[PDB]
Amino acid sequence: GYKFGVLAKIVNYMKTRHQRGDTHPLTLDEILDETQHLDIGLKQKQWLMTEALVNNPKIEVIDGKYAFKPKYNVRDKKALLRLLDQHDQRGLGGILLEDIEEALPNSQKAVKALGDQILFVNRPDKKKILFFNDKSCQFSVDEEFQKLWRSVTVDSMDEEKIEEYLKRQGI
Amino acid sequence: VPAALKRLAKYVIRGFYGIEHALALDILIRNSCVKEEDMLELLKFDRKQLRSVLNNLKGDKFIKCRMRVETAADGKTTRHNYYFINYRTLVNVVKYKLDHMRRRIETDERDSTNRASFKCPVCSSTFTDLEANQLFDPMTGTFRCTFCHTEVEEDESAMPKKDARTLLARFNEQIEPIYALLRETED
Amino acid sequence: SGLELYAEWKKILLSPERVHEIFKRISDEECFVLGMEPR
Ligand SMILES: [Zn+2]
Repeated sequence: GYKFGVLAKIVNYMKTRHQRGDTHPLTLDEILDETQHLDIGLKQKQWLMTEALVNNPKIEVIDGKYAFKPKYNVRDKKALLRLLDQHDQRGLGGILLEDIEEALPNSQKAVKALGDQILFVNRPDKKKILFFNDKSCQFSVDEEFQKLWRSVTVDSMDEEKIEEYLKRQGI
Repeated sequence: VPAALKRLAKYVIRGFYGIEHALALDILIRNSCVKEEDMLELLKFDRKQLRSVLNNLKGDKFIKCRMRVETAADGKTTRHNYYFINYRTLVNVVKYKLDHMRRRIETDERDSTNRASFKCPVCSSTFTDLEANQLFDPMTGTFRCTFCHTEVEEDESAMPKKDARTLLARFNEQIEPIYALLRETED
Repeated sequence: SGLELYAEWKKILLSPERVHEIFKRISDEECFVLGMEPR
């Protein structure tokens, strides 16, 4: 309606414009014409100019005009690898697979190209979380050893008994 | 915190635990003590998922937790869980988890001798060598099964015995780095 | 409560397994004091 039903179409229309490949920025008035919001309120023009078009993480202010932010979004295979590396280096955390698909068209090519470099963690809702594969220290054993490792129960022992075994065998 | 202790903990967590356990350890290495809530935001893990990993870490006593209670600015009670690494207790658990495997390896040597070789194909039951003569029927002049009255074979039990032997040599080789680290952490 | 035991000092659910180890650690002499024949 008023102050809410007009700003959204500006964002929605702008998103569609980028998909056409037009990286050129657009003015506040120019976007209004194509969004059929030429009659927008006067105090909405300044509010969008001062707050909406700067605070949003998808609006880039260029030479006084506004353009989409594809640089922040992952649109290349190299960017995908770099972003995960920063998350591990800075300990920011993983990213859901859905957040990358929308940002990276045909993300399957990039995900499969990197191969094992991406760690996929499947959530209960089938959502996959991507983490950087730190290849610094790697170690693995056969499933037989891992099953035997689980067969050695340890939560069922107290501290006194656990430490007693050390002197029992002489170590 | 000697650098040897930090490296020793990292080498073991990445070998017998998932990536989830290793990531939480790095936070406790950068800072001596870190809040459980703070760790959740950095790793972005689920509330239950983080607790499960912490419980497993607390189960093996690689890290200890202390509870601090204070009144918040708004007056509501606050219960923060502070986690920290106890190297003195951690080293004992690593030694305990290693000696048992070594003694288990020693046990494997004795198990090979007492393995039951005789087995009836019908009932698919394996009988010990000493028990084999018990079922021996003089009239037939060969081993038999009382339940099945069928011949008892022993060739099928030879193959699995050799597999355990190969694991002995490999286990001692892959574990040398852990033993070497332990010697460096004795001071 | 019901078929589950609670241990409070704070409060943690006590499982049947968690109690088995303590009973094993009990010596034979201690059982006599408790009025239970060990054998
Ligand atoms: Zn039989």
